[PDB]
Amino acid sequence: NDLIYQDEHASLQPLEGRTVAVIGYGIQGRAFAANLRDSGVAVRVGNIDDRYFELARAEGHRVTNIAEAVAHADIVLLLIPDEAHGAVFDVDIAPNLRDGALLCVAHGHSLVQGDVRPLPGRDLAMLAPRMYGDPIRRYYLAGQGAPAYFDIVADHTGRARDRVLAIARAVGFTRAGVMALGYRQETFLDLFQEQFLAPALVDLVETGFQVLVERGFNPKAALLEVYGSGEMGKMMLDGADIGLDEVVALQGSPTCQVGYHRWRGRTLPTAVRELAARVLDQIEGGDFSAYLKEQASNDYASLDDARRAALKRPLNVAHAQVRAAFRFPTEAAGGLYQAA
Amino acid sequence: NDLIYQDEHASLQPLEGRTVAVIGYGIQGRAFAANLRDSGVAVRVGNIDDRYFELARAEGHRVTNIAEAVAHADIVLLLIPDEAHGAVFDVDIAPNLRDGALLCVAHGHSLVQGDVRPLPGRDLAMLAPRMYGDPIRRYYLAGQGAPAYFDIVADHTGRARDRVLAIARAVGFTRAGVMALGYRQETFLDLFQEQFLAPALVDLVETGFQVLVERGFNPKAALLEVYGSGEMGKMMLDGADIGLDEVVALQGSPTCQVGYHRWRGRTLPTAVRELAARVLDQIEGGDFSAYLKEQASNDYASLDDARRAALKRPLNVAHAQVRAAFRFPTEAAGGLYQAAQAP
Ligand SMILES: NC(=O)c1ccc[n+]([C@@H]2O[C@H](COP(=O)([O-])OP(=O)(O)OC[C@H]3O[C@@H](n4cnc5c(N)ncnc54)[C@H](O)[C@@H]3O)[C@@H](O)[C@H]2O)c1
Ligand SMILES: NC(=O)c1ccc[n+]([C@@H]2O[C@H](COP(=O)([O-])OP(=O)(O)OC[C@H]3O[C@@H](n4cnc5c(N)ncnc54)[C@H](O)[C@@H]3O)[C@@H](O)[C@H]2O)c1
Ligand SMILES: [Mg+2]
Ligand SMILES: [Mg+2]
Ligand SMILES: [Mg+2]
Ligand SMILES: [Mg+2]
Repeated sequence: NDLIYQDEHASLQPLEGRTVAVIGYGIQGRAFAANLRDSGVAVRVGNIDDRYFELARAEGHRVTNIAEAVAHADIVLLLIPDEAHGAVFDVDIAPNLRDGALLCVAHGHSLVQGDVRPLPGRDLAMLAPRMYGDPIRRYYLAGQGAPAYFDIVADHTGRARDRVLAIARAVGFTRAGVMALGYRQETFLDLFQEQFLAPALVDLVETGFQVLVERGFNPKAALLEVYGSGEMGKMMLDGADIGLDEVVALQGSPTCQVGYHRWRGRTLPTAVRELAARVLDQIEGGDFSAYLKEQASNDYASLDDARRAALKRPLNVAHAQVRAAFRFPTEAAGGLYQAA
Repeated sequence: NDLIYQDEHASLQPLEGRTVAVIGYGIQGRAFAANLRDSGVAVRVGNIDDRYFELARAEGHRVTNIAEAVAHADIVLLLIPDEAHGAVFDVDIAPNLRDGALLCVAHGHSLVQGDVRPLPGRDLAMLAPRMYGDPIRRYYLAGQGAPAYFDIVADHTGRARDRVLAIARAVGFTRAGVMALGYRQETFLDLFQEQFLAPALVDLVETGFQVLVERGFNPKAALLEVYGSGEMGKMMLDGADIGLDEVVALQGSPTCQVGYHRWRGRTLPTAVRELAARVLDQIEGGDFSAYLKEQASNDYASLDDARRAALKRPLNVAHAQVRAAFRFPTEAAGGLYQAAQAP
């Protein structure tokens, strides 16, 4: 059956007198580094010479090049982009990773592609959060956490498991649950969410917007209804708690419930299911890996073009107009990652 | 060209010495009643003899039958299901609505069907929140608000507009924005969200779950990724703030962004937009209106069956298994609708 660790199944004892090198200070790196520090764990940041290095220094961390961070650490968290794992692993990590040290990745992709490998005398694990940084940090400060998947890939020490789960406890994942799952299955699940589900959800919101605008509806009202009001986001996030069909049962007017249940299970043709299968085949069969390696070279120039093009889509032009005219509920983020 | 009111464009002055009758204490009724009370507005609840009547009493409101609430009110908010509007308006509201009093609906449907009509000497308006009750209440207490649309249908007094916007300010909608929109267009927009977009989003989440499970993926993990983790919910909520493509640009790893942009705009066949058009045709043409009255005529017996049947779906079986095994971050809701300070 499933193996799920919560607070009662993990301790910070294994991190006593140990230094964690957080490699990278991006979406994941910044949240791990902040949460580890506030949990009373000795933390160092290893980063290349870019804005994240300066940010780590600004937020009161000990910041060096990656090689120096790895050399001075008992546990190394490789929280940089997956395509950068190969070169950073071979040049900066492997040569400096001490005897009996633990290397952790937060995604199985580099393990699947063979860019990160078990090293003699050393431990290798995946601790893969099911959430991005800002929520991981906000949850942690409220005494809450996001779920994670973990895999002990190589355990020379025999202590990898408790050290990985101690990191997971210190960063807050054990407040939700840390489930045993193979790095291979994590990779395919994770890439599936990013390549089928997220695009298809945004494509559908966009489809609702475009059809309403085509048929003479107020573009601001169209944008608000399909997501801009936050209603669809609230339904999906409350749904994570009580279930999606249950949100409609509890929070829906009878008119809303009658309409919802008329089309529930009837909106999507078989082609959607088939395209999801096609995306999974591309992820598993090496097609996506080749596409990603291509896109990575020239420092993701293609991705930059795609990002700028997206902002000029009618949906995102309409978003800008709505957000200028309607105040959205936000929380102050100033010093969110400074010491607690 | 849009007319959008924020806090600077409304005041509570028009509610000075006025009593608001909140008809219903449901998803909308409870939030309006709570926020109005905390804003220092005199509120009474009119409700039929059910669990909502007792809840209103438990939460410290002056509670009576609908007719008595209306008879003692300057402003009446009709916050009960749309199919109940006709009978309640004819029997309970119209005969008891004072000269120069304002009646507000939170949805245009009863106005489009003619179940709620302008009355000589009285004001008629729509104030339609773009949000359900709990967030309306939570936002209010945080000094924030949900957006709303409004339409002045009949204005005998010539003061309908300022009184409607005063209610909107009292319940917090002006902290986000309250936009002028015809009750007809609101009806079609609102029903479209409920009949195309919400079902299709859940259908899409379910498709993701089914495909992963049918290919041997861990059912708990499949459920977490497609919504159960809260990640897709957070993306869509953060997206409402900064934009959906912008959330991916800011919070997505480069691996995630490369994957997202590979399929963005390519996932859906033309049949999806065709169905969207078909749903609007059913909404606009009277097909849905007839379907709803049929469903209501048996006290929503078919809906009760559909609700129970939905809990047996593999997605909702997996949800229960995930929720028993993983603790989810939630705020305590115990005190949510009891008296608070004005923010
Ligand atoms: N973003 C998420 O929601 C998320 C979720 C779970 C796991 N992860 C995983 O965490 C890891 C980090 O992803 P992220 O989203 O934090 O990325 P990010 O884009 O925020 O990473 C930026 C960081 O990586 C460093 N970096 C970038 N290119 C580098 C290079 N060539 N060499 C060395 N350092 C480099 C930067 O200096 C900075 O510290 C990845 O393995 C990713 O798959 C991300
Ligand atoms: N739910 C939403 O998110 C939402 C959003 C905006 C507008 N609205 C509108 O608000 C109004 C109320 O919807 P809701 O979601 O609060 O509904 P609800 O299901 O929560 O309504 C329950 C309330 O209606 C009363 N009620 C039910 N049947 C009645 C009847 N036959 N006669 C008298 N009272 C009756 C109950 O006693 C209770 O007070 C509707 O016009 C709806 O379209 C709802
Ligand atoms: Mg992920
Ligand atoms: Mg509605
Ligand atoms: Mg609505
Ligand atoms: Mg990922």
